[PDB]
Amino acid sequence: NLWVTVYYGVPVWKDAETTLFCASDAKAYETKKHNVWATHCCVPTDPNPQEIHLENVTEEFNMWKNNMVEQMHTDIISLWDQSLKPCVKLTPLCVTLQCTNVTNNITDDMRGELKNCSFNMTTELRDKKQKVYSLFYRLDVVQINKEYRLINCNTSAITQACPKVSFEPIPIHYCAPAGFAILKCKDKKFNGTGPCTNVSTVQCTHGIKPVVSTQLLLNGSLAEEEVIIRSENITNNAKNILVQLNESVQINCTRPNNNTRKSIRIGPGQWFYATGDIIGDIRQAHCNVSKATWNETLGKVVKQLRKHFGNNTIIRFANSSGGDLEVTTHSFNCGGEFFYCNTSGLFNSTWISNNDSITLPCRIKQIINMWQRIGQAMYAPPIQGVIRCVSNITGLILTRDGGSTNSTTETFRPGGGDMRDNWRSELYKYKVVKIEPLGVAPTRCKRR
Amino acid sequence: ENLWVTVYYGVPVWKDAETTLFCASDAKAYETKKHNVWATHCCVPTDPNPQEIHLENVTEEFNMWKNNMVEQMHTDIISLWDQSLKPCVKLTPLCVTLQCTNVTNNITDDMRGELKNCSFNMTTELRDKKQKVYSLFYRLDVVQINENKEYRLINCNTSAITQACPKVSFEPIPIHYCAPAGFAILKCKDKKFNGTGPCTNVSTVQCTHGIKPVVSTQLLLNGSLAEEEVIIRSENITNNAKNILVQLNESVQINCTRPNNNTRKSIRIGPGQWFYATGDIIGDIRQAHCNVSKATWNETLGKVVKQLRKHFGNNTIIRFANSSGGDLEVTTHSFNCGGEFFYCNTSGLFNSTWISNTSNDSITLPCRIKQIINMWQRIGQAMYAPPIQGVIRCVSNITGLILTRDGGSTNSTTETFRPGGGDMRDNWRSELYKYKVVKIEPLGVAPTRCKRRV
Amino acid sequence: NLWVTVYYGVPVWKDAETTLFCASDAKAYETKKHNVWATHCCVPTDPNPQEIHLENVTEEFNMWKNNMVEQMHTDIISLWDQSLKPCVKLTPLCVTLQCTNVTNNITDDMRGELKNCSFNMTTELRDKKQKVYSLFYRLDVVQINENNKEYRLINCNTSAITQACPKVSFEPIPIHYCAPAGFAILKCKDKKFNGTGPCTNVSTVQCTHGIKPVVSTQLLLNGSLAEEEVIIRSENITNNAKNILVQLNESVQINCTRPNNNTRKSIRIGPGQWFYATGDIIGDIRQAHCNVSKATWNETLGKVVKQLRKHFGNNTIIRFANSSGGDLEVTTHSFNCGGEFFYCNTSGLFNSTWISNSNDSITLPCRIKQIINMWQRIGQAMYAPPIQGVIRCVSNITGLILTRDGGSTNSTTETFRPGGGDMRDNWRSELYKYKVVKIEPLGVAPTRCKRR
Amino acid sequence: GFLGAAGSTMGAASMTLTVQARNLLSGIVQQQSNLLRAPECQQHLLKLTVWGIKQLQARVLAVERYLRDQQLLGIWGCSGKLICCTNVPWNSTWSNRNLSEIWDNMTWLQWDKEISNYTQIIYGLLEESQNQQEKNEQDLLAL
Amino acid sequence: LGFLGAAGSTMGAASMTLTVQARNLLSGIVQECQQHLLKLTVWGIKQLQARVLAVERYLRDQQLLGIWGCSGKLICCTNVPWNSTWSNRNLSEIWDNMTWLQWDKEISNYTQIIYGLLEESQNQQEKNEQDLLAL
Amino acid sequence: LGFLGAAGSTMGAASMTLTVQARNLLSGIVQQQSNLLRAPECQQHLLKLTVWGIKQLQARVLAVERYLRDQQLLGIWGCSGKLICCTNVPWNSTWSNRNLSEIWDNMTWLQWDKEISNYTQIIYGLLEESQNQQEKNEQDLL
Ligand SMILES: *[C@@H]1O[C@H](CO)[C@@H](O[C@@H]2O[C@H](CO)[C@@H](O)[C@H](O)[C@H]2NC(C)=O)[C@H](O)[C@H]1NC(C)=O
Ligand SMILES: *[C@@H]1O[C@H](CO)[C@@H](O[C@@H]2O[C@H](CO)[C@@H](O)[C@H](O)[C@H]2NC(C)=O)[C@H](O)[C@H]1NC(C)=O
Ligand SMILES: *[C@@H]1O[C@H](CO)[C@@H](O[C@@H]2O[C@H](CO)[C@@H](O)[C@H](O)[C@H]2NC(C)=O)[C@H](O)[C@H]1NC(C)=O
Ligand SMILES: *[C@@H]1O[C@H](CO)[C@@H](O[C@@H]2O[C@H](CO)[C@@H](O)[C@H](O)[C@H]2NC(C)=O)[C@H](O)[C@H]1NC(C)=O
Ligand SMILES: *[C@@H]1O[C@H](CO)[C@@H](O)[C@H](O)[C@H]1NC(C)=O
Ligand SMILES: *[C@@H]1O[C@H](CO)[C@@H](O)[C@H](O)[C@H]1NC(C)=O
Ligand SMILES: *[C@@H]1O[C@H](CO)[C@@H](O)[C@H](O)[C@H]1NC(C)=O
Ligand SMILES: *[C@@H]1O[C@H](CO)[C@@H](O)[C@H](O)[C@H]1NC(C)=O
Ligand SMILES: *[C@@H]1O[C@H](CO)[C@@H](O)[C@H](O)[C@H]1NC(C)=O
Ligand SMILES: *[C@@H]1O[C@H](CO)[C@@H](O)[C@H](O)[C@H]1NC(C)=O
Ligand SMILES: *[C@@H]1O[C@H](CO)[C@@H](O)[C@H](O)[C@H]1NC(C)=O
Ligand SMILES: *[C@@H]1O[C@H](CO)[C@@H](O)[C@H](O)[C@H]1NC(C)=O
Ligand SMILES: *[C@@H]1O[C@H](CO)[C@@H](O)[C@H](O)[C@H]1NC(C)=O
Ligand SMILES: *[C@@H]1O[C@H](CO)[C@@H](O)[C@H](O)[C@H]1NC(C)=O
Ligand SMILES: *[C@@H]1O[C@H](CO)[C@@H](O)[C@H](O)[C@H]1NC(C)=O
Repeated sequence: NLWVTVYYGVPVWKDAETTLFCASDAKAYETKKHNVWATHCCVPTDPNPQEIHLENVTEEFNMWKNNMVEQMHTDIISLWDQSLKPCVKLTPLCVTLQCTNVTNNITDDMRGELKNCSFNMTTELRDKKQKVYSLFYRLDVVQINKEYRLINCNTSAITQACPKVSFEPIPIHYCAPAGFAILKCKDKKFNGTGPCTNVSTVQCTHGIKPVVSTQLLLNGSLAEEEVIIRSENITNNAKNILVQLNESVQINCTRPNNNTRKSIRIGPGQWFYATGDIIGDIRQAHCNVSKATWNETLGKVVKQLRKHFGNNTIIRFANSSGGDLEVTTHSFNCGGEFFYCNTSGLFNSTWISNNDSITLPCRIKQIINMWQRIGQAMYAPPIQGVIRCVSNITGLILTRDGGSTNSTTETFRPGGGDMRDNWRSELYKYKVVKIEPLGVAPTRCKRR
Repeated sequence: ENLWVTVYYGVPVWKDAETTLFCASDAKAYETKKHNVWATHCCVPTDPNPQEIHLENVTEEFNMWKNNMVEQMHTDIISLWDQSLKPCVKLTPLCVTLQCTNVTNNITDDMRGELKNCSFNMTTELRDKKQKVYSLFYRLDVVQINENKEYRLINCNTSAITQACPKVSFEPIPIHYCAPAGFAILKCKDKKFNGTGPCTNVSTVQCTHGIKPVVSTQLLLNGSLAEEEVIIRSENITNNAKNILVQLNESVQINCTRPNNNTRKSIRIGPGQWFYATGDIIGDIRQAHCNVSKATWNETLGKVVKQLRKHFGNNTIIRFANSSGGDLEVTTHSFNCGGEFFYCNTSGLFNSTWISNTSNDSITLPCRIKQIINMWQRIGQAMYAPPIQGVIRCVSNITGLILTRDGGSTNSTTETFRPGGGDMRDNWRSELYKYKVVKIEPLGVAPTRCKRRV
Repeated sequence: NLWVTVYYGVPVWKDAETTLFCASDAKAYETKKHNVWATHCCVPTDPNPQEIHLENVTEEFNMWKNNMVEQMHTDIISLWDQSLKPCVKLTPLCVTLQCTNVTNNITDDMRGELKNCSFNMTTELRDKKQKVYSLFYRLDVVQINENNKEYRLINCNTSAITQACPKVSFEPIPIHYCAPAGFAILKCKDKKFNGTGPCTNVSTVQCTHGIKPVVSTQLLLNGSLAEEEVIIRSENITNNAKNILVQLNESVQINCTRPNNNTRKSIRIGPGQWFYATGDIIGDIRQAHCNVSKATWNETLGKVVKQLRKHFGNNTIIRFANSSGGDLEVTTHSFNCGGEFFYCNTSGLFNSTWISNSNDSITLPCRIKQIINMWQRIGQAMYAPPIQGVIRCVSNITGLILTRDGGSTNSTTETFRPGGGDMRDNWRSELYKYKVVKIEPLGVAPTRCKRR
Repeated sequence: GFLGAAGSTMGAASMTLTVQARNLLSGIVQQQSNLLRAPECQQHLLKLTVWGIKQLQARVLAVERYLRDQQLLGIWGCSGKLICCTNVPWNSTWSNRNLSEIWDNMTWLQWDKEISNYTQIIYGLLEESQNQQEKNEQDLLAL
Repeated sequence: LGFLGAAGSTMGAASMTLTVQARNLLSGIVQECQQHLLKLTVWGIKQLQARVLAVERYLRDQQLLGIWGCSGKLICCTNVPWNSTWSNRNLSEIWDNMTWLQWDKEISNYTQIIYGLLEESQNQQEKNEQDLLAL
Repeated sequence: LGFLGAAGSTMGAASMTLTVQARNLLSGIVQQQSNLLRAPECQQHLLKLTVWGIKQLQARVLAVERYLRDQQLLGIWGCSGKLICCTNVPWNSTWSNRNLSEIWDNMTWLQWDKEISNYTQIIYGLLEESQNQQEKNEQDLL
C-alpha cells in the first residue's frame, strides 16, 4: 500500500554536454582593454566566488572524455580566427625578394639565421610602387633556384596580426549556463579518472590561463602533495603522459636584440610592420633553467614513474624525435613573439637510480602555422625592445619509448603538440552535469 | 435558468494565418553523406506516420494562388541556395579578355561551333605572376568584345560570378513541411480539386507529403500525379495573362543525355581556391538531347486537349505552338540533370493543331548546355557550374506542364496554348495546392446554466 | 496582529536600461523610397498612440544620464554601417589624379574650389583600363609631389573609401522609440524643465513622439520647439567643458541652396560595380550658401541673451563670437541636405555683443565635401555621390549649441562660441523628456488576513 | 484524434477539449522527445545564422503564445481547468439565441464567428469578476 | 485608468488595477516586412533578446509566486507574521496616505528576508499537508 | 546548505528545502542576463559576431523551454503550483521492492534515480492517465 509522489526541486543530476560561456576578472579589463580574452570575456565574474561542498557525495570523473576540453579548444580557435579576421592581409608581400646575409657584428650561432631582404611593395596609390627593406628569420624564407620567397608565398593565406591586439594569456573562468552545474573534484593525488570523494559544486571554474605551448606547460597550477602522473593508459605507449608538478621550475627566456618596428603602408589604411635594423649586437634567443631545480624535478618525475613500471625499473630520458619544428621543440608566445626552444638539454639523463643553469638555444619565426593547420598562417609583427620572459613550468608532456622488448630501461622523450592536452592539464577536475529537479518516489499518502 | 459565461480551453477553432514552418525530411542520413543541401537543411526526422485525421462535416476554403507556404518555400529555397553558394570559390580573376577559337575536334554539324576553346592570362591577383591557361567554355557563356577574336564571359558586365562548391549537391531529395506547435496544416482530399473554392473531404496533418523541390520551366518534373483525371488550374482562366497550371494523371518519361565524355582541368587561383575548367572532350562531340516517347506524349496531349475543351467549349480548335521569344530561362525547358544545367528547345512537343471534330519512334529535343547560371532570374549574382566527368543520363517523369494562352481577339475561333512560366512559385504550387496553414486558438467562451461557487 | 500579503501587478517601477525597438508612423510605401529609416524600421506604431497621466506622481529625470540617447547613437551608427556595408567599394579610385582648375564661367567666390581630375580607372575586365574624368571639390583632394599638378584623394592614406548606395536615401523620418514588454517610458511635461530636476505632471507612454534623427553640428535642425520661453540646459552651467544646449521657442527659417546644376556620370569599375562622378555643370558656378532672416535671427539672439542673463546675472556682457579653430566637422555648421553634405561657416551669425543696452538676409557661405569621415571615425569614409539638379532645403532651426569661454579674469565680459560636434547632443534635446523604467510588479505589504 | 470533433456541434464537440487543449505547445515536450533534433541538426542551425534566427523566433513565438493563454486562464480564476463556470452573467447583446440553438445545431467555428465582436468585453468582465472575487476572499479571510 | 493609472494613488485604491497591471507585463507591443528585420546586427537578436528577457522576467515572477504558496492569484495572504523591524508603521498610515512607490522604497532592503520567510513557510505547509493526508 | 548541498543527504532529509533548486532554475537565468546587460556594457562585443549571440540566446531559450516542460508535466499531473504532491497511482513492487525505511533513509536521491531510471516513463504515463480520469470525473460532476 504505497503511492507515487512527484517531487520538484530534487537534488539530482546527469552527465551532459552544453555550451559554457566565458568570464574574466573585470578589474583587469581597463589594463587589458585591447586583449583578445578581455574583449571576448566581457561578462564579469563574482568578486568572491563561493563553492558548495557536497558532504557524502562520491562522483565519477574522466578527464579524457571531457567535453569542456573540446569546448575550450573550439572557443580558443574561434577567438584567434576572429581576432585575425579584420586585420590586414599580406598577400601583396609574396614577391621575389633580393636578400643578403646580415653579417653585421653577429655571433657564431646566428650566422645565416637572419636575412636582409629588399623588395617592391604596393603604396597608398594603386599605380605607384616603393622599394623597401626588412629583416626575416631564416625559417621565414625559401631560396629560388639571392632570390627568395616566403615559406607559403603562393600556398597559404598569410594574415598579419593587428599589432595593438594583445595575445597575452589572462585568467578566464568557464561558467555553466543556468540549469547546469560544474562539479569540482578536490581529492589530492587524483590520477585523472575514476571515483572522487571530495566533491564540491561551483558555478564558475577557477581562473585558467589559456597558455599555448608544446613540450612543457607554462603558468599552470601546481599539483598537491607529490608529482602526479596522468594518462588514459599508462601501459599503452601511444598515449601521452600528462605530468603535473608540485613545484614551479622557473624559466628566464630572453631575445637579446633591440629591434625597431618599421611601419610601411601597403595601401589605404593598411600597414605592414617590418623588422627594422637591429640596434646593438645580434645574439641568439635562449632560455635558462636552474640546473639543480630541474635535476630534482626530473628525479621526482622518475620516482613517481617507477611506481607504474617496477622498483627495479631503469628510466632514461631522450630528446624529441623528428618532425616539424612546431612539435619537436618547445614553443611559446611570450612577449608577443613565438620562440622555438631546443629542449635536448633538458632530457639527456638516464635515471637508472638516485647556481649553474642550463641554456637552451631558441629560434624565432614570424610566420606561424598555428593549430597545425595547412594553408593558413599568421604573421606575428616584431616587438620593439629586448624581450624578457619569466614563466613557471608546472607540467610536462612525455611519451614512453615503444620498447617491444623488456625495455627495462624505460625511455621518456617529449611529445605532445595536441593543444587539447594543454587545455586538459588544468581543466581536469571539472565536469558539467545537467540538473533534473523532477523526480518520483513512493509514500504512504494518496491524493484525497 | 439564467445564462452565465463559461470559459473553455481546448476549443477546436482555427483562423487562417501566415506562420513560420520548419522543413523536415526522412532520416536516411547515409544518403548523399549529408552533403546534399536538402540533407543539412530539413534535417529533423519525419519518422512518425502522418496523422491524416479526417474531419467529418467540415468544409474549408482553399486558395492555392494565395497560399503562404508557396512564398515561404520560394524564399527558403533562394536563401538556402545563397547560403550554400556563399562559402565557395570566387572567380573574379577569370573576368579577363579571352582569346578563343573553335574546337573542331570531330564535331558533328549539330555542335558546329557550339564549343569555344578559350585561353587567357590568368593571375592570382596576389603577386606579379602570369600563367596562361585554357578552358572549353560553351558558346552561350562567351560573348564577343571587338564586334582569333577576343571574348569575355557574359556575366562580366553584370555581376561577379561565384563557383559552386563541388562537394555541395543540389539533388532534389523529397522534403516535408511541418508546421510548428500551435499551428496545423489542413489538406483537401477531394479528387479533381480545381485549386480554389470550398473542399468537403478535409483532413488535418502535422506534415505534408514528400515534395521534391525540382527546378524547371515549361514542364514540371518528378511531381505528384492527379487522381485518375487530368486537372487544369488557373486563377483567372478567362484572363490570358495568367499561367495555366496543368497536372497530368499519368507520367511521360523523358531520357535526357549528354553523350560527351568530358573531363576536368583543375586550375589553382589562390590559397585553396580552385577553378575547375572544362578539359578536353574525349571522343566525338555530339549534341546533348532528350528523348520523349512519342505515343505517350500524343496520348497525354490529347487528354490535355479534352480537358481544355471542357473549359473553352468543345467546338473550338485548340492549337499548340512553340513558346515566344525571350531569355533561355523562359523560352526553353531548363533543368538540373545530374548536376549539369540543360536548356532544351521544346518546339518539337507543342507542335500540333487539334480539330474539335474528334510506334517506337521518339521525339528528339535538342538541348544546349550552359555553365554560367543567372539563377532565379536575378541581376547581381551568377553561378558557375563546374564540369562533370563522364556521360550524364537522367530519366525523369513529366507530371505536369505550364501553359499560357494568346487570346484569339473576340471571335476566338482558335485558342493558342503555348508553354510558358518562369515564375518558380508556379512550380511549387503544383504540390502545395492541397494544403493550408491555420492558427489554432483553443480558448473560447459560451453561455450555459451554471454559477461559479466561491 | 498584522500579516504579510503578496501582491502581483503592483504599479511600481525602478530605473533600468534595455534595448528599445524602432517604430514609424504609417510609412506604408510613400516614405519607403529605400529609406534606411523606413525599410529597416519595419515595426509600425499605433494609429492612436496612448498616453496615461499619473496624478500625484513626481520622478527625478536626468537628460545627461539618460541611456536612451546612448542607445539611439549606437542604433544609428550600426544602421549606417549596415546601410553602407553592401555598397560598392571605391578602392580603385585611389590613384594618381591629373587635375586642373575649373574656369568655365566661374565666379570669383568659387575660384580654386572646384577641380577637374582625370585618372586611370579599371573596367569590368581586369586586363583593360579606361581614362575617365570627374570633378572633385577642393576639400576632397590633397596635393602630392609638390616639389604641382598631381593630386590624390584625401582618404588615400588613412582609410578605404566606400560609396553610398544610389537610390538609398538617408532622409530623416520621424522615429518613435517604444519600450519592450514589461518596461515603460515616463514622459516629463513640466514646462520650462531644465533637464535634471524633479518633474511633476508625468505621463507614461508606450512610444516616444516623432523623433527626426537629424545630424547637425553647432545648430539643431527640424526639432521640437520649447513652450512659452527659450530654455537653457547644461550638465553644469559653471563648467567650461560642458556644452550649453539652447532650445528655441520660435523656429528660425533657414534656406540652404546649392545653385550649381550638376550632372552625374556613371562609370563601371568592376563586374557590376558602378561609380558615380560629377560630370559637368550646365550653368554658371556659384557657391553653396544659406540664408537666414536677419530680423528673426536678431530677435532670437535677443531672447537667448535674455535667458542667459538669468543664469549669468542681468549685469553681464553677453558677447558672441564665431567658432574656434578645428576641423570642418566641428568649426562649421554641417548638415545633410537632399543627400549632399554641406559645411557652412556661421561666423556671420555669432557676431553680436550685448550690454543690456529690414527684410535683409545673412548670406552664410557653405562648402561642399563628398568624401566624409562621418561620426568622428577615421577607419572608414563614405563617398556621397553627386545629385543631379539644384538642391534646396528649407529647414527650421530649433536649437543652438553654445560653449562658453573661460572668462575667469575680467568676468564682466563672457564670450559664447558655437561648438558641439558630439552627435549625442543632437538627440539629447529630443530625448530629455523621456526616461526608461522597468516594472517591479511583485510587492509585499501588511494586512489582517491569514491563510487557512 | 486532434481536431476530430471540429465539424460536430458544440455540445458533442465539448468532449474532446483535453486532446486539443494539451496539443497546445505540444512542441515543448515533443522537441525534447526529439532530443532537440540530432546533434548535427543543432550545428546546421547555428552555422547558418538566418535559419537559426528563424527557428528561434518560431520557438519564442510558440512559448509566448502559450504563456499568454495560461496568463489569460489564470487571471480569470480558471488556472489548470478545461471547463470552468464563472460569475459573469450572459448579456443578451452578445447573443440572444436559445440554449439548445447554441449547444446544438451549431459548430464551434460558427459560434466563434458569431461572437467574434464581443470577445474582448467578455474577457474584461471575467477579469473584473475574478478580481472582485479575490478581494472578497481576502475580506472573508480577515473576517 | 490604463497602465499605471493608479501609480500615484494610495495603496488601497491602487490595488484595484492589478488586473491591467498584470496583463500588460507579457503582451508587449510587438505581436511589417520581416525581410529587413532578420538582419543579425540590427532589428535581429537584440529584439529577440528583448522578447526573451521579458518572458524570463515574467517566468521568474510566476515561479516566485508558485513557490511562495500563492499561485495563480493576484491578491493572497500568507502565514508569515509582519515583523515590526521591517516597518513600525500601522495600517491606517499604510493603506492610506502613501503610494506604492514610497512603500516599496521604504522596505526595499528587507525584501530578500521576506521572500526567504515566505518560501520556508510554504515548504512547511506543503510538508504538513503531506503528513496530514498520510495520516 | 546550498544549491546542491543536500545531494549527499538521505532522501528523507534532502526532501526538506526543495525551494532552493526550483528557485535557482530561473534565478540563474535572470542574474546572468542582468550581469550580461548594463553591467559591463560591451554589448557590441557580444554582437561582434552573430555566432556568440545566437549561441547564448539559444541556450537561454532552451533553459526556458526545459523549465516550461517541467511545469507542463506538473500541470498535466494535477501538481501545478506545488513542489510536493501526492497522487492516485499505486506503487508497483516491480519498479522497486524496497520498503519505505530502506529507501527514504540510508539512500541518496542520485542512487534512487539510478535504481528506477527504467520505469520513469511508465510512471509518467500512469500519472497522465490518472489525472485524465480525475479531470473527466470533475467534468461529469459539473
Ligand atoms: C643564461 O645563461 C647564460 C650562461 O650562464 C648567460 O649567457 C652568458 O653566458 C656567459 C658565459 O658563457 C656569461 O659570462 C654571461 O654573464 C651570460 N650572460 C650575461 C652577461 O648575463 C645568460 O645571460 C643567461 N640568460 C638569461 C637571460 O638567463
Ligand atoms: C536645473 O535645475 C535643478 C533644480 O531644479 C538645479 O539643481 C539644483 O541647484 C541648486 C543650486 O542653486 C541646489 O541647491 C539644488 O539642490 C539642486 N537640485 C537638484 C535636484 O539638482 C540645476 O542646477 C539646474 N541646472 C541648470 C543647468 O540650470
Ligand atoms: C516665444 O517666446 C516669445 C518671447 O516671450 C513670445 O512672445 C512674447 O514676448 C514678449 C516679450 O518679447 C512677452 O512680453 C510676451 O509675454 C510673449 N508672448 C506670450 C504669449 O507670452 C512668443 O509668444 C513665444 N511663442 C510661443 C509659441 O510660445
Ligand atoms: C555522512 O554520513 C555519516 C554516516 O552516515 C553521517 O554521520 C552520522 O551518521 C549517523 C547514522 O549512522 C547519523 O545518525 C548522524 O546524525 C550522522 N552525523 C553525526 C554527526 O554523527 C553524516 O552526518 C553524513 N553527512 C552528511 C549527510 O552531510
Ligand atoms: C611561480 O612559482 C612561485 C613559487 O616558486 C610562485 O610564488 C609564483 O606565484 C608562480 N608564478 C606564476 C606566474 O605561476
Ligand atoms: C613536492 O612533494 C614532495 C614529496 O612528494 C615534497 O618533498 C616537496 O617538498 C613538495 N614540494 C616542495 C618543493 O616543497
Ligand atoms: C630569473 O630572473 C629573476 C628576475 O626576474 C631572478 O630572480 C631569477 O633568479 C632568475 N632565474 C633564472 C634561472 O634566470
Ligand atoms: C634601443 O636603441 C635605442 C635608441 O634610442 C635606445 O634608446 C634603447 O635604449 C635601445 N634599447 C636597448 C635596451 O637596446
Ligand atoms: C640530481 O639529483 C640526483 C639525486 O636524485 C643526484 O644523484 C644527481 O647526481 C643529481 N645530478 C645533477 C647533475 O644535479
Ligand atoms: C454530419 O451530419 C450528418 C447529418 O447531415 C450526421 O448524421 C452526421 O452524424 C454528422 N457527422 C458529424 C458528427 O460530423
Ligand atoms: C568558327 O567557325 C565559323 C564558321 O565556319 C567561322 O565563321 C569562325 O570564324 C570560326 N572561328 C574560329 C575561331 O575558328
Ligand atoms: C473552381 O471551382 C469554383 C467553384 O466554387 C469556381 O468558382 C472557380 O471559378 C473554379 N476555378 C477554376 C480555375 O476552375
Ligand atoms: C560644476 O563646475 C564647477 C566649476 O565651475 C565645479 O567646481 C563643480 O565641482 C562642478 N559640479 C558638478 C556637480 O559637476
Ligand atoms: C534600509 O531601509 C531602511 C528603511 O527604508 C533605511 O532606513 C535604511 O537606511 C536602509 N539601509 C541601507 C543600508 O540603505
Ligand atoms: C533498464 O534496466 C537494465 C537492466 O535490466 C539496465 O541495464 C538499463 O540501464 C536500464 N535502463 C535505464 C535507462 O536505466
